[PDB]
Amino acid sequence: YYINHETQTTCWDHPKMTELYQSLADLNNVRFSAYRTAMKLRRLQKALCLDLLSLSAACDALDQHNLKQNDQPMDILQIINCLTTIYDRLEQEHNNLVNVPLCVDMCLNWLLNVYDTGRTGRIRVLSFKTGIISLCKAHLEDKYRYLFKQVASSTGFCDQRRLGLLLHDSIQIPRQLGEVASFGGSNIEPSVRSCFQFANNKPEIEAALFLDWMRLEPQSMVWLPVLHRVAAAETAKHQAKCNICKECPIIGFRYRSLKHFNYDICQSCFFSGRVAKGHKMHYPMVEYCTPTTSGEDVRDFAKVLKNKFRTKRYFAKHPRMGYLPVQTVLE
Amino acid sequence: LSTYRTACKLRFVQKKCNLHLVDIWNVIEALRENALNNLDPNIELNVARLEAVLSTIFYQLNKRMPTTHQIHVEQSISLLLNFLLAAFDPEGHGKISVFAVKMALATLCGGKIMDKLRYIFSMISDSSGVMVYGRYDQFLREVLKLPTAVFEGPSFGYTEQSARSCFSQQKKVTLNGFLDTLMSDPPPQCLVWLPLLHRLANVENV
Ligand SMILES: [Zn+2]
Repeated sequence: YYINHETQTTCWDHPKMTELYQSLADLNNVRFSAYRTAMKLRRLQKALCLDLLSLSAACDALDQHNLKQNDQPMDILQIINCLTTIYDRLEQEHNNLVNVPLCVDMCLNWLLNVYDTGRTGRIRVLSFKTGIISLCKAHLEDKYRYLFKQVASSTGFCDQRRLGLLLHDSIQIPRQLGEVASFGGSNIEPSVRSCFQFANNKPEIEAALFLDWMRLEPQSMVWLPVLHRVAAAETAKHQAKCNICKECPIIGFRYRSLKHFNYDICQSCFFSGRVAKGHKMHYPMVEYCTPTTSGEDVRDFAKVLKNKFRTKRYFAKHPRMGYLPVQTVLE
Repeated sequence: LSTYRTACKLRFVQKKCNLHLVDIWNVIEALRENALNNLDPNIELNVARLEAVLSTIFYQLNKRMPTTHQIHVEQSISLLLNFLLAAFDPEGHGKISVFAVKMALATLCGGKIMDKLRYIFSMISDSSGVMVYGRYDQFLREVLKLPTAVFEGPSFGYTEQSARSCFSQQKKVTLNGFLDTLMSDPPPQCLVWLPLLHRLANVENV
């Protein structure tokens, strides 16, 4: 690695990953926390070109090398051979989009940076699979059923300690990028307390209970759905315009006002804060990823009309403090 | 005014070191990462541990800081370490107390004043949720020692009766009562100095 004596810092940044990290620092302009993180890992996922890796290939990779001892220490040699074989297979399938040496170096260096800050060349294989499957591009329900099955025993049961390990391994990623404090920091215990309060202090937690628990935007996990949501709104074209920068049409997200008529703003105009004189941005908004339908438009019209007669500032939120869960679209 | 001069000096120092840009949440996260939060406040630490904690805090602050304005991480870290050494160890012993470091971090961290007051009250509060009068006196003494480094110690000297001027010794200190005392117009010396420092920082920033 690299040693900086003047700052006394140990760095494992790949030069390509160094360029990626500089780009992330430049794109830090988003004032919002988890939206900025979602954009950042989207940049990283597109950069290391694993989005074209399928989930079934991930199952084949994990079950091919017989890696089922979750507590077994992992050495550099085994992971490099497995990862090289996987990217060689990907190049066999994606010859025009896969560079095996660069890809394996990027993946190994990424994992080394995130999970092995202790400079030991060893990391729990459970953390490895959780990270590589969180970065993996796939659907949603399959992801949760897979990681629950991975953590649960043959009976499909997961105790408090297991979910604590998963919580820690999950928050490891925001810790790498120095924004874990927004999701509550390294303290995973409050998440366990909330999950047990939901489950009325049940002795054990099953798959369906965990599904229902996370389907209500848990504070520490917001970076899983939002990420996918961003992945669902990178090629969406709306039939509208941005009232600030005169974009036509909006590509990507769409944001609609509620206490105004014929007001819409693009994603960049929203995160950056192009403050046009006359109207502020501290009012309730509505977020749209997919192109809208007529029913949604008329319902928004009705909501605006109803709000027009519910004035006098019943509820106000001037500071940001974290305004991530704007509104649910229910796909 | 001497209090006004001290508040202006503190605001200028915070602006130069960007201390107001670091929230207390980053501070507690760094302390948990360094395991100093679980450590006893009476346990001292070497200069290496404090330097590592400051460097980690600066690194996590800058990682989310846009490249639009590059920050001299090394120079800022050196200045912060020198200021902490001057405020906590005038004799240059090289050892920094955990309680003094925590109090200084809470004071210098920017964010909502109510949140900082609640955090300070929770830290002062014992396992039963009641603040300790001895803890309040120790905090006042540490604050007075810190104000001496800004060449304004006479206006904020170490007085044991100052806590008696804030709240009654025979009356329990609650979060609501502490917030009311701190936010009141006739605030005590420490509460007035905190509001004065906040006003000076707000004026300097805007
Ligand atoms: Zn726009």
